[PDB]
Amino acid sequence: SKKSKPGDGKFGRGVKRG
Amino acid sequence: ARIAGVEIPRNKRVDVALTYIYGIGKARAKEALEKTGINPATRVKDLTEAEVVRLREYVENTWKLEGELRAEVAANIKRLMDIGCYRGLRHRRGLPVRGQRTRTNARTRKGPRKTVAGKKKAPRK
Amino acid sequence: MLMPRRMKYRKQQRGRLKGATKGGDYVAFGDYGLVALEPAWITAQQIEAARVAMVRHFRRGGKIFIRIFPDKPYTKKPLEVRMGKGKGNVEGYVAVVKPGRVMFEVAGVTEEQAMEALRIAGHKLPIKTKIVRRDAYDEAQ
Amino acid sequence: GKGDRRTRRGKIWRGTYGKYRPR
Amino acid sequence: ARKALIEKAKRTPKFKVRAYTRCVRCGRARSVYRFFGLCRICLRELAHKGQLPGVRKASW
RNA sequence: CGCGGGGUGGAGCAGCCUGGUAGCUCGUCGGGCUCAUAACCCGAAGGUCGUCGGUUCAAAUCCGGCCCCCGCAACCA
RNA sequence: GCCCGGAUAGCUCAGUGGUAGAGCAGGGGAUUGAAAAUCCCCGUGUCCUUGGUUCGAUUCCGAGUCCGGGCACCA
RNA sequence: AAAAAUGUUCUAA
RNA sequence: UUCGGAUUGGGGUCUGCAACCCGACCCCAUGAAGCCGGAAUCGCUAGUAAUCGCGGAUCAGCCAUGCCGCGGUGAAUACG
Ligand SMILES: [K+]
Ligand SMILES: [Mg+2]
Ligand SMILES: [Mg+2]
Ligand SMILES: [Mg+2]
Ligand SMILES: [Mg+2]
Ligand SMILES: [Mg+2]
Ligand SMILES: [Mg+2]
Ligand SMILES: [Mg+2]
Ligand SMILES: [Mg+2]
Ligand SMILES: [Mg+2]
Ligand SMILES: [Mg+2]
Ligand SMILES: [Mg+2]
Ligand SMILES: [Mg+2]
Ligand SMILES: [Mg+2]
Ligand SMILES: [Mg+2]
Ligand SMILES: [Mg+2]
Ligand SMILES: [Mg+2]
Ligand SMILES: [Mg+2]
Ligand SMILES: [Mg+2]
Ligand SMILES: [Mg+2]
Ligand SMILES: [Mg+2]
Ligand SMILES: [Mg+2]
Ligand SMILES: [Mg+2]
Ligand SMILES: [Mg+2]
Ligand SMILES: [Mg+2]
Ligand SMILES: [Mg+2]
Ligand SMILES: [Mg+2]
Ligand SMILES: [Mg+2]
Ligand SMILES: [Mg+2]
Ligand SMILES: [Mg+2]
Ligand SMILES: [Mg+2]
Ligand SMILES: [Mg+2]
Ligand SMILES: [Mg+2]
Ligand SMILES: [Mg+2]
Ligand SMILES: [Mg+2]
Ligand SMILES: [Mg+2]
Ligand SMILES: [Mg+2]
Ligand SMILES: [Mg+2]
Ligand SMILES: [Mg+2]
Ligand SMILES: [Mg+2]
Ligand SMILES: [Mg+2]
Ligand SMILES: [Mg+2]
Ligand SMILES: [Mg+2]
Ligand SMILES: [Mg+2]
Ligand SMILES: [Mg+2]
Ligand SMILES: [Mg+2]
Ligand SMILES: [Mg+2]
Ligand SMILES: [Mg+2]
Ligand SMILES: [Mg+2]
Ligand SMILES: [Mg+2]
Ligand SMILES: [Mg+2]
Ligand SMILES: [Mg+2]
Ligand SMILES: [Zn+2]
Repeated sequence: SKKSKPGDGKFGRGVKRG
Repeated sequence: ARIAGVEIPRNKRVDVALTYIYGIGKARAKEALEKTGINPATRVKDLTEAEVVRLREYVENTWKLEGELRAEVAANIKRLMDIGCYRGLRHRRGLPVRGQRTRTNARTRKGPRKTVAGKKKAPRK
Repeated sequence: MLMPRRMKYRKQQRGRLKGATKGGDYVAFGDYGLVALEPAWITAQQIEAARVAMVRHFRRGGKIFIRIFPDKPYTKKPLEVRMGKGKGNVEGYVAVVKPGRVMFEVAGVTEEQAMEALRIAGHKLPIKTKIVRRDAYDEAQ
Repeated sequence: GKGDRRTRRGKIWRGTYGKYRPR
Repeated sequence: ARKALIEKAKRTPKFKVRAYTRCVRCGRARSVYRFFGLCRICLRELAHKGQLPGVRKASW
């Protein structure tokens, strides 16, 4: 639900956090 | 069983036969022969037992060798695994020690290839 | 259920049941015992029925000693066959038990608790029995 | 051979100098 | 991580070793030519415009 | 506890008779060819032989008991 | 009345003494333009009750309940 | 005068 | 094997605030696999291929055996 790939299950958003 | 425990091959020059002793590469053979006055080019079967006992004495005492060197090498590796340092763990797991890649190489350190199954490609359809 | 792990021979001839028990006639381990008054072949099934009755009467408490062992193979022909053609097949195991044998003992339990448990135990058995407590005669042996 | 650091050949390869190839 | 790294490369660092080039045109960290202060792309862009003194597509 | 046969890589079959040896086809795994799959070609792995007991220097193989799986039989009344 | 067999996740079923798997259903990731398929990850449970053996039992032994079935004129 | 099978759904920009 | 120089022990040097993870280099010692490579498969028609070394960009250093260039030596064969 955060920045880039892979996806965290929310649309558009990924697992990487800042 | 001449020197030290090693029967160094006759029919070869001294400087080379000496290398057949665990602990003596080409450079140390250059010393012992200079430091004891034997021709580096004399075939081993052609050494006077004066030269033999001369060379044997210096070789056997200047540096440490076949079985003792092996034991000091062993104690150092043994030491690293005991303290539990990084090089120690890489000796336990039998992996490379000097920072090589292990993704794709290291067969000297790892052994023959233990091939396992791979991820399957999907079928069509 | 009890039975021998191994046997030298599979089938045994039928016994005789003469005389008082050979040994095991005195309380050996516990405080109270159950004594045979008649001879019989006691079955593995009967022995296990007496044991579980006492176990549930102690609600797992106390100790139980089985001082008989069904080592004797008990043979039986299939139903509706004629005589002959060799001996029937082993169908279970019995313990030979002559009068005066201490078959069971209990310990670590109230007298009242032992008495009841040995009474119930006795109702599983095909012989008259007796309850006993360990006297000095038992300790003299 | 070129992988042998201990020769005038291997120092020519790794572009280094030393006892085994001085200057 | 773009603009705050455009700035950071300018700042004089806590240590000499932490210095690094960036394209002064686009900000690229990689393929930065010292002579121009430019990455290999901006180089090819400004070149083809003739905005780069004396630079000319070589051939031989 | 009528008689007969069977139990061995994942599947289907050899090996047993005649004690010292595990074999064949498919299948599985790795690599080739193909744009790609299949066919095809090159390699590899996997069975202590239903089970317990005995005989033997040695048991899948010989002998007993147990489990299981097919088959056959049950006539005169 | 007596004999055999079944009971484990929401559903269909594996499992041979140290409380456990699968498939399928649903969701997410990878993959895709988006799907199908394939691969990964996630939630699933007093393993029907009761007694016993055991340090320990879904697992071995007995019973019970429910279901599912089996007995056999006679000349 | 031809060894050799096949290419999931919707979309064709 | 005076072929090969991987791996490991020890001892140094340098760059760098700093080389445990994770640098290059030096010297002692160690001295693996490898005896020309299954099915299969790539490049090149001439100063080419093959073989030899040199330089530069990046860059403190460097994991470059990579890349872009440079000249030395210099073939084989094309019937169709
Ligand atoms: K008749
Ligand atoms: Mg990833
Ligand atoms: Mg951040
Ligand atoms: Mg040596
Ligand atoms: Mg590494
Ligand atoms: Mg399908
Ligand atoms: Mg009799
Ligand atoms: Mg008398
Ligand atoms: Mg008696
Ligand atoms: Mg006595
Ligand atoms: Mg009876
Ligand atoms: Mg009888
Ligand atoms: Mg008889
Ligand atoms: Mg009988
Ligand atoms: Mg009675
Ligand atoms: Mg009394
Ligand atoms: Mg830098
Ligand atoms: Mg830069
Ligand atoms: Mg089988
Ligand atoms: Mg066959
Ligand atoms: Mg045969
Ligand atoms: Mg044979
Ligand atoms: Mg075979
Ligand atoms: Mg394959
Ligand atoms: Mg295409
Ligand atoms: Mg294919
Ligand atoms: Mg048998
Ligand atoms: Mg045997
Ligand atoms: Mg045997
Ligand atoms: Mg054999
Ligand atoms: Mg007739
Ligand atoms: Mg009835
Ligand atoms: Mg039942
Ligand atoms: Mg899905
Ligand atoms: Mg996820
Ligand atoms: Mg996408
Ligand atoms: Mg999607
Ligand atoms: Mg039960
Ligand atoms: Mg059971
Ligand atoms: Mg044809
Ligand atoms: Mg088809
Ligand atoms: Mg050598
Ligand atoms: Mg050499
Ligand atoms: Mg070292
Ligand atoms: Mg480092
Ligand atoms: Mg050779
Ligand atoms: Mg070749
Ligand atoms: Mg051409
Ligand atoms: Mg060469
Ligand atoms: Mg260069
Ligand atoms: Mg550099
Ligand atoms: Mg490295
Ligand atoms: Zn730029």
